[PDB]
This record gives sequence, C-alpha cells and structure tokens, in this order.
Amino acid sequence: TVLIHVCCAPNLLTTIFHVRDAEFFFYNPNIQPLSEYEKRREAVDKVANHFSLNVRYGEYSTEEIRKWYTAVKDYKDLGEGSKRCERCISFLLERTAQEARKRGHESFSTTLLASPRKNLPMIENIGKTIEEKYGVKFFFKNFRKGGAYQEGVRLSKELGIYRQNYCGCVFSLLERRE
Ligand code: SF4
Ligand SMILES: [Cl-]
Ligand SMILES: [Zn+2]
Repeated sequence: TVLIHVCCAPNLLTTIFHVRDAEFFFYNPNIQPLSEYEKRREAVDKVANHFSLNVRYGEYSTEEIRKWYTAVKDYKDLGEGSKRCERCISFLLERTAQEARKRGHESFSTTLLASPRKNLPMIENIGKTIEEKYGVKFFFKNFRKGGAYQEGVRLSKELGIYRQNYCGCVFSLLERRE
C-alpha cells in the first residue's frame, strides 16, 4: 500500500497508468496565489471524480504557506538540484511521509516522478532522505514511461484538464515572466 503526493492533474493522469490503487495526497502550499491553488486543485478533483480515485486534500492556509516560505526564503536559485527547489520538494514530501506514517501506509511516492526526466535524481535523493527519517519506504519509478506520458496527455486534452506553465511559487512566476 502507498500514499502518493499529487503535484498537478496532468502528472496524476500520467501516474495512474502505472499505479491506480494508491491513496492520493494533494498538498502544495508552494502554490501562489490562491486562485492558482484552487484552479489546480479543481483539475485534480476533476481527474479523481472521473477515474474514481481516492484523493485527500492537505492543508492550504496563510500558516501553511508561511512554513513553506521561510523554509525556502533563504535561497535565490531555481531548477533541479538547486538548494531552494530541494528544500521545497523536501518540504512537500516530508509532509506526505508524515501523513503516510500517521495513516500506516507502508510506502510513499509522488506524481513529481511523472515530470521530465531530468528531475528524477533530485526527487529520488530527497525521497531516500525522507524515508530514512520517517521509516516509510520511498517508491521510485519513472512514471512517464511505457506510453503513460502520451496517454496522460491524450486524456488531458479530452477532459479539459488545466495544464500549468509555471512551477507553482511566486519565484517561478517571476522566472517565467523573466
Ligand atoms: S518554486 Fe520552483 S523550485 Fe520553488 S518549489 Fe515551486 S517549482 Fe520547486
Ligand atoms: Cl511538474
Ligand atoms: Zn505537477
């Protein structure tokens, strides 16, 4: 059994190709503003209601976002294996392992492994650290593969799933605008 963190609906659509019997965990205080949080949570909720997935929605609140912030407020650098995005992702998966340890699941994972390739090493390193600290096994698979990716793209266009074009945080939204 496994608890899977959900980053976004596109990546959930890819992940269910490979693993459909998970409890899913949408927890993303890294997202600003709230209107973008809600639009993405409603994407996922659309996917879950259509495929009858078990999704649990974590906390989003002026507190939670603030724990996130100061947790990454020291760093000014973006990208895989940047310190900031390592503390970020580590914040999210820490909460997912916490929830999985509380609920008794044996393993945790994340739809972040449905993301481009080049991100897998950083996410695997974080997962293993977290595993060590909380005693929930980190499950690693490249979810893009075996056609899952273009399946999940197929359904994204058929179902009108919102596909975001920035990471989530205000830093990356400045980044996209450049
Ligand atoms: S802002 Fe960029 S690096 Fe910061 S958490 Fe979101 S995606 Fe990761
Ligand atoms: Cl992503
Ligand atoms: Zn995502």
